[PDB]
Amino acid sequence: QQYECVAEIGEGAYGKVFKARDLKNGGRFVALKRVRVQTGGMPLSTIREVAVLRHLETFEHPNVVRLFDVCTVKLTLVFEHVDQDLTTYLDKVPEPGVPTETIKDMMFQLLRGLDFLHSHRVVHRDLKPQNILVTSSGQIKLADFGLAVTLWYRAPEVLLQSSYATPVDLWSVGCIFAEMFRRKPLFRGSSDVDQLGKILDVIGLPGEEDWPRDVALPRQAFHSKSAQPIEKFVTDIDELGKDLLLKCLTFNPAKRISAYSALSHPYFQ
Ligand SMILES: CCN1CC2(C1)CN(c1ccc(Nc3ncc(F)c(-c4cnn5c4[C@H](C)CCCC5)n3)nc1)C2
Repeated sequence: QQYECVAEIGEGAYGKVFKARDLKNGGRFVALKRVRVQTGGMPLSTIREVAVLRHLETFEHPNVVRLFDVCTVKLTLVFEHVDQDLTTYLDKVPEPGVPTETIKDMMFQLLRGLDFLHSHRVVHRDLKPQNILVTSSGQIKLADFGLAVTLWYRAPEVLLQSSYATPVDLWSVGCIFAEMFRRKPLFRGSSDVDQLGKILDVIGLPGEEDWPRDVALPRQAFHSKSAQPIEKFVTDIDELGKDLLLKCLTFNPAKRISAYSALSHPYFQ
């Protein structure tokens, strides 16, 4: 065999990720993701999703994890190995937290890799610090995308089950943006209705025209009254970071800022 697994990195709905030894490339560390596929025979939606992943590899974007090899048997993906994710970085950073300019750089690399995905019509749909990898040199690399439970980073339209477009990932970016300063999740709910309730306690109840129609939860189901200043939960944030954070934490996904427009925000000057 060409690879040799040495440890398990994690398992879940994505599959099972292993830390492996690239026996034919000098023994470098790699990440093997095995995923079973119900053959009949392989589903066309899975074959098409792999072609998009190899096409996205041709660009070799620095803010997405590298795809080295693809093997078949039921489906093994060989990615470059990153030593830690975002949670491990936030847990190990000394006091009083992440440097202010380090947050700006990591948020910029996050938006670059996300804009690269949205430019090719790819929605991450599950952006969270657990799948945001931090290179030993400090680079941000996105992982676990393109292949089809914490609700703390779900967009309001996902909790309401209405729309699932690219603004879904920008809401998660806002939740991660606040967690940069807080080093603890901003909206930490225990259910679908609980997560949406703690969201509306901060950003306030949106207008009746902003609430999606033909959803189970109506606007009257929540009495969250008014909004609160964001600097109460996210201390040490500046004016430019506050304006960018609020444009990501917009209820209406149509009024939410895009990853492309977020790259040109005055916060990155
Ligand atoms: C406290 C103990 N916990 C175990 C853990 C902290 C070690 N900490 C971690 C994460 C990623 C990697 N390294 C890596 N390198 C390349 C990759 F491509 C991937 C990858 C690809 N897909 N996914 C992953 C990860 C398992 C993240 C979850 C989404 C699924 N991971 N090492 C360590 C998770």
